[PDB]
Formats: sequence, structure tokens, C-alpha cells
Amino acid sequence: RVPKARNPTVTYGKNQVTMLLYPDHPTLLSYRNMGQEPNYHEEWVTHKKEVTL
Amino acid sequence: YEHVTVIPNTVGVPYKTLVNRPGYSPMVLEMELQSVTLEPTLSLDYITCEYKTVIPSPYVKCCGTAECKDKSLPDYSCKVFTGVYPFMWGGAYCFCDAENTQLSEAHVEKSESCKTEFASAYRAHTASASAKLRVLYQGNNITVAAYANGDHAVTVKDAKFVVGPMSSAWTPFDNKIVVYKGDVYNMDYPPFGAGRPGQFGDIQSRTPESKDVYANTQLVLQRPAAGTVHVPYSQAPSGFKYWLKERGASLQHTAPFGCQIATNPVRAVNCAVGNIPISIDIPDAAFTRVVDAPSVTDMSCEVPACTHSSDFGGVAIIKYTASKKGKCAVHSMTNAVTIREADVEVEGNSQLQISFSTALASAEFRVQVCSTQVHCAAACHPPKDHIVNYPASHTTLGVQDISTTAMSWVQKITGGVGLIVAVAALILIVVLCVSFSRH
Ligand SMILES: *[C@@H]1O[C@H](CO)[C@@H](O)[C@H](O)[C@H]1NC(C)=O
Ligand SMILES: *[C@@H]1O[C@H](CO)[C@@H](O)[C@H](O)[C@H]1NC(C)=O
Repeated sequence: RVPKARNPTVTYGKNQVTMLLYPDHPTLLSYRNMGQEPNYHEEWVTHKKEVTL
Repeated sequence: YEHVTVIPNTVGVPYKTLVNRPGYSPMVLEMELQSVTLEPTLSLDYITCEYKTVIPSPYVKCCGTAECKDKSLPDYSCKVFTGVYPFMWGGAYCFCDAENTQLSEAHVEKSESCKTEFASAYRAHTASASAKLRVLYQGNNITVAAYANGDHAVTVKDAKFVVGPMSSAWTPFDNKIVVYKGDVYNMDYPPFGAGRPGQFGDIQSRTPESKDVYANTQLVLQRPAAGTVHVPYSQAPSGFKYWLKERGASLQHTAPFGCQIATNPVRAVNCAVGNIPISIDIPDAAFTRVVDAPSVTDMSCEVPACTHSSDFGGVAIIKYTASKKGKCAVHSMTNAVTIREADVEVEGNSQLQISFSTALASAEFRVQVCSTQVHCAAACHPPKDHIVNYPASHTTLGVQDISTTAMSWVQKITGGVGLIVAVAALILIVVLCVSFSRH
């Protein structure tokens, strides 16, 4: 058995998404584009942090 | 009656088509795609797992010289050392204080755990395809399932369906793949019989039940320490353990076009590429004659609201006068506007209501209800929400779709400039003709 993570806070803007994360222990974040070019990215998160995409 | 249509490869969006047969009332069908699956053909090459080392007890011979013979076991080694003087818990082992020797040997085998923890290498070939559909037929939902090529036919309620072939041959798998407990990787594994001492493929076998094992690890025996009985050695560590700690991201998280991956059996689902043609054969008893269907004689249209969002943001009201009670179909005559409703019930003198969605800034379109047509027009506003969680239900725009006020301004500027050229040219023609005639 493995645990599951807490919900983040999401706000909206013109062609962008802003997220605020609340980690308790190291967690992995990843995203990709759908379509012809995936543009993969990967990052480990160990403390409170804010990101824009 | 045979009918042919083309449907784009998008999941979760309904589409409609019109069937028109002379002498009969028109009919409208609705179709929606639920899943598409690809499945390749696979062949096994070899498997890998962890290894074990076997060391039997040393042989100590005092006041003499020993020797060893060759054997056929994998990675076999023997060596003889001189000048040894071993001890035990009660005192020295042998009486002689010189001319003693020691013999040591070892070889490599396959671990017992290979029946549970292993990885397998495959070679892939051309894949097949399958699809499943939902069709709205005479007021009921029916489901069909078939292969996505022209070599299969199915019959449901006396209707025959044939689907495929697909427009594209794109696949997310290469020639060489590797599978381990639900993950698929693209990797160029080394040839059989050509392994490496510290990378993937040091131990190779053809099947978990086989007895032949190939090994290419390094094994060198070293000198024992003074006063001790033991068999020391040097060897490169296992390569299978190293791969597990640094294998990286799987194919599911990196593949393009939004495909999903499953492994038992290996499949890829919901890749949005290409389009799929469809053919349907409708029997004669399903049609209704034009003389039995009701007739509608007078119409008018009004549009109280429009917002060109990604959802159904329109409403329309149409007035009609009907000759008798019955059923009727509704279908749009333009490509940029889509109408949700499929049919209506008409009686007496009343009105009906519909909904539509479009991307146009200024909306003009025609609506057909039981062989007559009406003209509608209205103006539309933009929305306020920036981001949503579902795809659009309308098609894209071209260069010809421009607001009516914008087109008016283009006409005045272009026309005005052109007149100045027109008047200037007439003066030139006259002057040359006069000069020609005077001479
Ligand atoms: C379950 O165990 C059997 C042998 O005991 C093995 O063949 C199989 O791969 C195992 N499955 C998983 C998911 O570990
Ligand atoms: C089944 O048909 C009804 C109309 O009678 C329709 O509203 C419904 O969406 C259909 N089922 C599905 C799963 O679409």
C-alpha cells in the first residue's frame, strides 16, 4: 500500500495556469503537451513552491 | 440503399449525417466513437536475471605440491599458491613448516529467483486495429464492434456495417522493446552472445526453463591472507540491479498524441490521428412515403441570445403551421453551425425551440424542417472564462468568415481608390487620340 497526495490550489489567467503545492514528503511533478511535440519535463518537490505554465 | 460517410478520429464528440432518397422523407443518423485499440505482433529473443557464485571448500596439502585439471563449467578458474601456514582454533594444522600448497576454484550459475524477477526482450512487427461505436437508430441506441479494416462485416437489426481502413500507419513502438511488470521501454539491447561485464545483458538465457547459460563477468582469484583459511576473489557487480535504479521514465509518460499504454497484452489506446470511413446499408422497410408525412406551410425565425462559447450557447424560436400530427427531422444547411436536436413533433399552430453552437461573430444560416427552409440571423458576444476542461464542439473558421461591419469598411476603401485610377485613365486615352488625329 502507498499513500495519495493533497489537493492543490489553482487560479486562471490568459493562456496560463498557476498552482500552489503543499508537500509533506518528496513528490514527483511532470507534464507534457498533447499533439506532435510532447516536450517532457520532470521535477522533484520537497517544500512549498509556486509554478506557472 | 448504400450510404458512405467519413468521420474524424476524435473520441467523445457526436456527429450527424443526412440520408436522402427520392420519393421518401429524409432521415438523420447520429454516431459517436468510444474506443480505438492498436495491437502489434511480438516475438521473444531472450531474458535476463541475477546470478549466483559457487565456491567449494579449499584443499590444503602440506609437504607436497597439488595440481588441477580443466572443466567445461562457465567461468571456471583454478590456481595454486605456495608458502602457506594455516592455523585453527587449537593450534597449527599440519606438522610441516614449509612446502605447503593451497588449491581454490569457483564457477558461476543462474539464480533460483529468476522464475519471479526477470525482464524480457521482444521484437515488434505490424499492428492490427479495432473499434467500437454507438449509433442512434430509429429512436434507440445500438452498439457495434468490428475490426478496423474492410474484411469484416456485422449485422444488427437487419442493418449491415463495414468500418475501415484507417488513413494513417503511425505507431508508437519501434523495432526493439523491453517489458517489465507493466512498463514498456525503447532500448537497443545487445546481441545474443556478445554481452558486457557491467551493463544490461551480462547473463542471457532463452527461456526460464532452459539449462544453457552464457556469462561474461570477470572473476580473478587472489592470495589468501596470512594465518587464515578463506577464498577471496574479485568480480564486477550485477548489471540487472544497476538498471533498476536508473531506468528513467516509461513510455506512458513520454509518448505523443496522448496515447495510453497497457502491457497484458501490449496495447495502445486512444491515439488521435487520421480519420475513419464508414459504410451502411439500410433496408427498404425503414422509410416513410412523402404522402404520409405531415406538411408545414409557414415559418418565421427569431434569435433572442447568442454567446460563442465552446458549449451550446444559443437559443432559437420558430413558428409553424402544420397540416396534421406527425414527426419531423431538423438539419442544418451550413458547416459552421451545429444543432443538437435530431427530431421534433408537430401539431396544429404552435412553436418549437432549439439550441446551437458556433464560432462566428455574426451568424447567418438556414434550417430545414420536413422539406422547407427558413432564414435566421443574429449577433453574438464573447465569453469571460479563460480555461475549461473539455474540447470544443464546433469546427474552425476560414478567411471568408468576417463580421458584417468589417466587410463594409473594406468595400468603401477599395472602391474609392479604384475610381481615382478609372478617371485618370480616361484622360490619357483621349489625349493620345487627339495627338494621333492632329498629326
Ligand atoms: C507471480 O508469480 C509467478 C510465479 O510464481 C510469476 O510467473 C509471475 O510473473 C508473478 N506475477 C507478478 C505480478 O509478480
Ligand atoms: C440512449 O438514447 C437516449 C435517447 O433515447 C439518449 O438520450 C442517451 O444519451 C443514449 N445513451 C447514451 C449512452 O448515449
